[PDB]
Amino acid sequence: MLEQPYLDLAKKVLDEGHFKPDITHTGTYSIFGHQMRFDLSKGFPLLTTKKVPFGLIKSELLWFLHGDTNIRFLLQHRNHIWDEWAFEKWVKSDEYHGPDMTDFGHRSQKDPEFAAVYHEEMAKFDDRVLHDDAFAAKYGDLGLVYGSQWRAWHTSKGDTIDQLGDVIEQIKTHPYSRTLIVSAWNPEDVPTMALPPCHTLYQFYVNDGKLSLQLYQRSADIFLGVPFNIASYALLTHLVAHECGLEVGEFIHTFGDAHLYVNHLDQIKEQLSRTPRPAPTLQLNPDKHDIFDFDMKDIKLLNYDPYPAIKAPVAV
Amino acid sequence: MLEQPYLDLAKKVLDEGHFKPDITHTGTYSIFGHQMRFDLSKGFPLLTTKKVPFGLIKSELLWFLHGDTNIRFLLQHRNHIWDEWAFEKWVKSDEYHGPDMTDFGHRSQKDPEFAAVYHEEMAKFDDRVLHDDAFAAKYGDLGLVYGSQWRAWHTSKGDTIDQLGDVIEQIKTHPYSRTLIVSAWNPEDVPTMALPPCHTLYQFYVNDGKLSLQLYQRSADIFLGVPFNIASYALLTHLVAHECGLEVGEFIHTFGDAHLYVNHLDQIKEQLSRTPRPAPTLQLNPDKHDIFDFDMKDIKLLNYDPYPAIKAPVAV
Ligand SMILES: O=c1ccn([C@H]2C[C@H](O)[C@@H](COP(=O)(O)O)O2)c(=O)[nH]1
Ligand SMILES: O=c1ccn([C@H]2C[C@H](O)[C@@H](COP(=O)(O)O)O2)c(=O)[nH]1
Ligand SMILES: [K+]
Ligand SMILES: [K+]
Repeated sequence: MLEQPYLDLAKKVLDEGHFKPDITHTGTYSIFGHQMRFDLSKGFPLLTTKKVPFGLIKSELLWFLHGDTNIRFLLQHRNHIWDEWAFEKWVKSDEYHGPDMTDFGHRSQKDPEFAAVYHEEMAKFDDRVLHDDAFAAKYGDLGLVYGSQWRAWHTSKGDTIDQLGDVIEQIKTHPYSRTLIVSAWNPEDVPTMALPPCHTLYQFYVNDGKLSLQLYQRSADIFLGVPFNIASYALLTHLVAHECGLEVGEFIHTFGDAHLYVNHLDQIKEQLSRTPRPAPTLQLNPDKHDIFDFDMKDIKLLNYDPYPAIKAPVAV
Repeated sequence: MLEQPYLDLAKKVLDEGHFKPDITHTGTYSIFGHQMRFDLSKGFPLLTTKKVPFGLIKSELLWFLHGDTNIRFLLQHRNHIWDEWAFEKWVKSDEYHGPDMTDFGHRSQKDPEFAAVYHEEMAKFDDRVLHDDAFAAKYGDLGLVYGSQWRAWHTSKGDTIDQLGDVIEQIKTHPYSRTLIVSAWNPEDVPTMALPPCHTLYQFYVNDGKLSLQLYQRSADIFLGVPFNIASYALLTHLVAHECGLEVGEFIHTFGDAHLYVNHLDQIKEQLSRTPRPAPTLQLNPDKHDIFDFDMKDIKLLNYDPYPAIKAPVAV
């Protein structure tokens, strides 16, 4: 089965990952240096042993594609993946007139009462971003995110580089180029960033008219993050291949530090007892080919019949 | 004694059940409309007048709980309860290259030679499911079983409903809800199903911090099926109450057509001559509370000292 590589990764970490403590000491078992590969000709690698909200990866990807870095687009599609990073700034500012909200993501978990005040301040925030263009342009704009790194890489000459756009062009004119790389790691920004890019860089490759992609991920949460990550870049490979008129190749996922948070031990073990089902099939709108102008309705997934969703504590 | 209700049921059917013929005419004595109730505060209702393999009900329940519908999990725990339903499809297919196997469950009993060929084809099948992920995903998946009905009820909108999960949530937030019901009867599937759900539906109820459960069973084999059925739902009541932090209430078993196969007449009479012993006590792992991630070791039974096991012909 297609998802086997991910299940194998889980096993290896379980019985070979060594205990390493991270910033918050949730605790992790980890390995360093790993590579899985998925053949997109067999099916889309969306985990079947656990339901994964594809809508969330579809809108988040489009968000990056448009070179957007403003939360508003996400909220318009009910995608609250990036909220806390934006909300963080709204709290740590001059106009914020409310409860402390300091260490919210942590205090909430350790307090069923704070989880409510925080839940509301967040709700109000999301609303203001959704209707106050000025508030949106100020607290909704994340600035340095994948959308701007991929498509608005700032140069020392005050200009902007559309890395993705250019590479898709180089794919069409120079298919056998060994320099078809998009990077999200900028040394001058990384040391100030709240969250330096996890998905450091990716390289495209063409052969026999098939397009493959390799992704180097410097850090990965195996239980929570990876299932989203696999689908995201498997989707990109399909889209970029749609625009370039190529047939799908392989998705190679390379890992630096792949870890399993000690608090997700039983959820993963449970998932492992599950037997994979046949993979779903993706279907991209044939009439539209400018992937930059793609919409939610343009990407269609089929025959995805997963197991129940597993609930786990987002380590922090 | 706790199990008395079951013994009373046996008596009533013996001297009041009327002869009704079923599909295969094994023959049955039956009544329609019956209700027994067990107070789980007195002990776990596992029959003592006849040894019942608790391991089988424990793994079969967990199987449902995980929303699993693939035989493989069962075999991994030596549970061959669901085999024949899966094996049936393996035989009635295109890849099957072996003996007829038609009407196997019947021909076997009427032929000590077929019971051997069938016994082997079955053995090979169980092995392939245990090691061939592709074979497992194809012939091991039962599809419409309690695991998927309870936790993956398919909607007309191509989505899935986690009935159990949602109800456990409603129990925690709305304890006095009169709509805490999980149903396994879907009118659009029932007419095609090989075996429409026996355990039609069950309702939870909270009062005085105690959780009770009522189970409506449309059909029940009194000698063979019922002892397994009582324990199964008495176990569920304990688990769901463990997650919800409630104390145990009662298990109410409601029957539609409760029958005794004419071929089990002497085995039940024999069992009736037996005097019940004190009921065993259940003990759930205190550290783990997410019943969906429970394991065989998490559920412990104590002081179960039954009489010898009674052997009877599984009517077919
Ligand atoms: O889509 C994502 C985003 C993040 N991470 C995880 C990796 C780490 O668990 C944490 C980031 O920690 P640092 O590497 O920044 O220290 O988030 C993923 O696996 N997938
Ligand atoms: O755990 C179970 C499963 C099935 N049955 C019995 C009820 C009937 O004897 C037979 C099903 O017959 P129908 O109701 O489908 O016709 O299996 C039980 O009592 N307990
Ligand atoms: K770089
Ligand atoms: K129903």
